[PDB]
Amino acid sequence: LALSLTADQMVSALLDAEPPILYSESMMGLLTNLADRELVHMINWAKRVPGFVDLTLHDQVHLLESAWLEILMIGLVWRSMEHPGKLLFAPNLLLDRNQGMVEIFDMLLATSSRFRMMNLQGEEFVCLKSIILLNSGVYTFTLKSLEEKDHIHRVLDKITDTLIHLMAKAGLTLQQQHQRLAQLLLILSHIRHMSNKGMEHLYSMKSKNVVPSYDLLLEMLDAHRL
Amino acid sequence: LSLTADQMVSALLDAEPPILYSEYDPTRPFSEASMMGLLTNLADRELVHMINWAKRVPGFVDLTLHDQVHLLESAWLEILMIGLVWRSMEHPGKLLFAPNLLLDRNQGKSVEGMVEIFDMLLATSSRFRMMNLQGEEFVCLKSIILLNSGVYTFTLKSLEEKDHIHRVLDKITDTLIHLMAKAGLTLQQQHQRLAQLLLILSHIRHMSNKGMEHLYSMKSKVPSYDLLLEMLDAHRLH
Ligand SMILES: CNCCOc1ccc([C@@H]2c3ccc(O)cc3CC3(CC3)N2C(=O)c2ccccc2)cc1
Ligand SMILES: CNCCOc1ccc([C@@H]2c3ccc(O)cc3CC3(CC3)N2C(=O)c2ccccc2)cc1
Repeated sequence: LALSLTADQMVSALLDAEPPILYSESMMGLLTNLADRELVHMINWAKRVPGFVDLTLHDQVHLLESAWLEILMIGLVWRSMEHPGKLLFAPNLLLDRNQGMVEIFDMLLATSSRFRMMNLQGEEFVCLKSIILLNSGVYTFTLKSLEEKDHIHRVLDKITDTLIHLMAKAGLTLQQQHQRLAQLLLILSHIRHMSNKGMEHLYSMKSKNVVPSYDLLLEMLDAHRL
Repeated sequence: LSLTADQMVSALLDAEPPILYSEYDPTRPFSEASMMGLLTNLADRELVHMINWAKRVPGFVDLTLHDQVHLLESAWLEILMIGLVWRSMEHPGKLLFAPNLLLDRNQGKSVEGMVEIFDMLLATSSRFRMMNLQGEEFVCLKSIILLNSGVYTFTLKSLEEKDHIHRVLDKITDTLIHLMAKAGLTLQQQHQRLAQLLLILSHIRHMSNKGMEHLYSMKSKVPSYDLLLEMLDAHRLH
């Protein structure tokens, strides 16, 4: 029944689901602590993305495993759009590139500058986040699994429809619509690249719970009791 | 920037590199021990053609040589992989590295970390199959990889280059949409398919980063920036 929402309904649901902005509480201890607290809010947000909770819990966890760092990154880029040259990790934690860290830092700044140049809108941003959640694990998962992937692709199609709808209501021509859609989805591959480097770094720590476990994510999802 | 969509597709089709073979060296028969050497030599020969292909992607040679090399340094493995996936599309469960080098997953299990990447490639091939990806779409996607993968990791000249690259990417988008419009897809089907194709590029980037990790774990003597520049920096004496 999530696949029966109108585009306007999809947008409203996604705007209403947005997580709060957290505050920060060693720069790296601070950033780890912030990320760890944001994760919980991200899960609550994921559960409100239309179509997401129709998946099995097992598949919801896999999608969160694959997507969470990309989702933290795109949130950071969004918060940082109005702060050229700086990254707004939290309202009390604005860092510039002077504060292997600088490479990712510079890439995030470039992404934030690209969003600024494009005049990325909030309604577009929340569609892009939902695409990351559904797309980032869809290629790295039986009859049941195939049905799940099929559902994922149907939801992704509806989000594409919603993005085009937003662009059309903003007065873009059909050409500008498809050009903008393409520009936004190409940025997602850069966001994937940044996440890949950060995940490589986390795994290299060989430290039990630095990468959120399946069990931790599952606990956060707070499964029904029946 | 002046080309029509039809002329863009024709240029990209005309620029396509050939399908290369693995060596037929009777002194070097295929085995698990020789496999990496055969695959490295194949990749090395493909890279030479890839350089000459890139120079034929409309808009690419308008860039500085320095920026051309950066784009190739950032894209070459993705381009090698998407070509592999394309060659494998019609062979479920196999990777067609060359017509005489068709491997299955159990042959992948020879090396550490190789089967994981192998399965990601197979999944991409399966997705191409499900979408019934067309050759004209494939050549558009490969050019997008070339222009997009390095554009976010690059002065007034740099601003002009990035503007140019974004204009060329926009023309390839127009070209992809035109291919689907000519075929008869509805507008809704056109936007849905464009998005489906472009989302696959995130997966290809992911695979490229895993593959880079794997190649570096080989501890052999990856094309360097200096090496790619030597290859792209052609003279005009021919
Ligand atoms: C999950 N438990 C284990 C910790 O994983 C962590 C996850 C994220 C981060 C932060 C963080 C925090 C909040 C945010 O909203 C976004 C980010 C982004 C990020 C990865 C880019 N990061 C950094 O520090 C960073 C690194 C190098 C260059 C610039 C920034 C820290 C640790
Ligand atoms: C570039 N200079 C030095 C060469 O580095 C090389 C570049 C490419 C490869 C092959 C190769 C060859 C041709 C092709 O078209 C594609 C590929 C794909 C690939 C990169 C993923 N590869 C592997 O073996 C591999 C590994 C794990 C899983 C599956 C495949 C070997 C070495």
